[PDB]
Amino acid sequence: CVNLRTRTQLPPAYTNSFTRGVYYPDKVFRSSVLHSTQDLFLPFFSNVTWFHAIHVSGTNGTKRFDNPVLPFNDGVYFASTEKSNIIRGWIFGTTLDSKTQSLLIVNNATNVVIKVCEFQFCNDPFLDVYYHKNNKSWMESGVYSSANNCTFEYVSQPFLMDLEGKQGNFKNLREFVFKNIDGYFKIYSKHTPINLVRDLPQGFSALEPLVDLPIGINITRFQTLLALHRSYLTPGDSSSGWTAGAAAYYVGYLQPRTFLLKYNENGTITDAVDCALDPLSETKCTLKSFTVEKG
Amino acid sequence: VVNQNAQALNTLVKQLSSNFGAISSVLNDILSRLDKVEAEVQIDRLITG
Amino acid sequence: VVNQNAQALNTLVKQLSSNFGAISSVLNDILSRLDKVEAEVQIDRLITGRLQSLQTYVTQQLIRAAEIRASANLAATKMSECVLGQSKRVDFCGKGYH
Amino acid sequence: RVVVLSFELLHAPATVCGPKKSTNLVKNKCVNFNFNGLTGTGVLTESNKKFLPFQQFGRDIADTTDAVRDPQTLEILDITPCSFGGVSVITPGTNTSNQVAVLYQGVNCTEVSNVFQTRAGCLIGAEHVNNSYECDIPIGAGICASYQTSQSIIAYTMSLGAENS
Amino acid sequence: LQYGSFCTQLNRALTGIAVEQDKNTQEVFAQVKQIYKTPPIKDFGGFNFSQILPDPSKPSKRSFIEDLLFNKVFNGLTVLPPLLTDEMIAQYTSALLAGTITSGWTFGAGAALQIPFAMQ
Amino acid sequence: IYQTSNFRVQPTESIVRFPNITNLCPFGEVFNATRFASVYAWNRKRISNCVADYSVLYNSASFSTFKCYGVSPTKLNDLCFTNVYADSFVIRGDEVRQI
Repeated sequence: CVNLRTRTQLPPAYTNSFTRGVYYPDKVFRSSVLHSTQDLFLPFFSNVTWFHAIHVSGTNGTKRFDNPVLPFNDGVYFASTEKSNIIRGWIFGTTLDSKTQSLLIVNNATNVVIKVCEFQFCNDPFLDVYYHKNNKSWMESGVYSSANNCTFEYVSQPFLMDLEGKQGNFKNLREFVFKNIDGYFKIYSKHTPINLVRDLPQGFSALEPLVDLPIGINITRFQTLLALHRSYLTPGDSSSGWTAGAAAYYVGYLQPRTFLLKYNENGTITDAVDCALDPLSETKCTLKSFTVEKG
Repeated sequence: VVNQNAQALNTLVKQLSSNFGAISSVLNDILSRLDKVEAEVQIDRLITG
Repeated sequence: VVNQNAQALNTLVKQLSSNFGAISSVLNDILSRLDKVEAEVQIDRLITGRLQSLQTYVTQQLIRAAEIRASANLAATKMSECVLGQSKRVDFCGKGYH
Repeated sequence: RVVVLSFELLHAPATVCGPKKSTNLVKNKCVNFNFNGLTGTGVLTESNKKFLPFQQFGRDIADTTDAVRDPQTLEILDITPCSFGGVSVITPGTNTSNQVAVLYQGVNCTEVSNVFQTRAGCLIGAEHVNNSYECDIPIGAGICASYQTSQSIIAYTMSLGAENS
Repeated sequence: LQYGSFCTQLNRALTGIAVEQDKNTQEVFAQVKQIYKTPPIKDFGGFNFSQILPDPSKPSKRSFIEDLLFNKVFNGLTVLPPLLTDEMIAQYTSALLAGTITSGWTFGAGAALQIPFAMQ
Repeated sequence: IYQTSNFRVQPTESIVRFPNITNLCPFGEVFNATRFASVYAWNRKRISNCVADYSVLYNSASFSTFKCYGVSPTKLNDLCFTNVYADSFVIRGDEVRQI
């Protein structure tokens, strides 16, 4: 396990969700139509909590890793704005200790691995990342000290992933929705290319269903898994101890909501209305239309 | 105007011959066959229709 | 007139996905799930609600057709009195002296 | 000892099904079908609808199925209802003749001894004529029928009146 | 079938509405026994009717103002066609215009008697 | 012109399509499991991605209750489900009516 001897926690910052966190509600194709649906959604223009992982170099070199335990409630919108693959996965459960079954989700850099077990998680859970100089390759370790009484496991098809630390603006936006309903843990996702110094982008985007897991466990809390590099973010430096590349993530809770969804000819969701937002949005849902006439 | 009103009354009179999901169209036959508690369950379907 | 005929037919169509207290709105669910005796009690609930929907549609259409007949009678009278004649009836054929 | 078997029906495609076996797939014919327990009757056609990879079924504005994915080959089929229409019988009336013509309203003549595709439907048993007359019996879409000379039922586009300059 | 006559009753009602739509159109537009042509010389005293008369270059004899007006506006359910086509309604409407501009009100009561348009 | 009836194009044949899966569902690991739960801790098994021959269960002479609520027991082989949960426990015979 990793043992960080120093950590500075910042208070929860906030940013606006705009029109984000919409996902395809069901496995049904629909085309050139407006459709009204009730589900857990991220409310439009709600405040999403903001968290960061950063290393600041200097004579008082400051290392920051926001990975608190957070409430899950009925479900979570999660987004990350990143330069490098620093966010690696999540833990979900109730006690987050060996007394109860917890879901582990982890991108190891070859496969997504999913497990449900009575985990003895590390006192601070992180992915320990290091460069093996003889094999000329990255390696990953260190989420838990033991696992017992496992009730589910899955492993994705293989892929390759870059773990080198990149400078400049945030280049990647990753968006996820997590839900725990009827005994099914449902995941939705999307990836978007961006070029931003900070915050979520304005504009509309719909997350596709990624997977649907029949795990049955009671989830009330979760935690993000961050990569910690044992060494440099790029070759040829001379620093010491752990580091993390610059990453930001955003957390928004889902609520029971009515939405009106616009589907184009190609059956992509191109726009939406949160019917509970304001009296104009309720008027758009009342008329089942994105345009309201004089009246 | 004569034919429409004659046709509406014929349709109304023919609707008395419908069961509406009761065991019979005939109200006295239900009341002759069944005791009160079970008869009224049939009468309610004739009333509704 | 176009919008009301569409809105009334759309309401008639979307009443087919109402349960009316049956186990499903889909008539083939009942008949693929249930036997002779179990099915018919569910069929009678759909029949009753669909029949109620259809009686409601035909009654709105009769009332709406009487408005269109009154409008067409006025149009036919303006065809005789305004196009086939010169009317002296004030404001029957526009404003000013016709 | 008690076992409660509790079920969830179709929302996603089914994963538990009874011990039945699939038939081969036929297209451009009116058939009954059953895909994963989703029963129906209709004409099956190869779809051009762009289902996303997770999507199983497709629906019209009415919230009714109009496309499906086959469980065995993951291609998309458009579902069209097998055709229907009013049948109406056209006659000069029994005191004149026992001749009749028949209209299959809104039906194409390929779906059904004279045969004639009006816009009102496929008309059968009426002689189409190039002349125009007063409307005797209305059919719709400018067509009328009459009984005329050696007698036959004729179908024609109606004239509106004598042309005058 | 336990419900008796209710479907036949509902279909009789909808059939009666459908027959009335043809009657309504016939009582409005079929107000002339003759299809009046407007003369090939449009010498109507300086009054210009080209936007309300037909243009024969169109695939139907709608007027220009009628072309504007026409641009502005499976579950056992069917739409039946009207008896008269929009082309036939335009032919009746064209005859009513030609009658009025060539003969004033006279075609409304008897034969169309020509009168000069300024004289009318 | 008199509307005398309706026309219908009737179906010529019936299609069946199901997935190319062949493994039976593990009902033996429920009905022939060694020991059952106490009812307060009633034991749930989710069953998925398999062929459920319910005619095996319904033709077993041993069951003193076999009682379906939203389906008829003869129709179960004709039918399909997203998921099934088999919930197992022991109770007193006079209390079986409460399930």
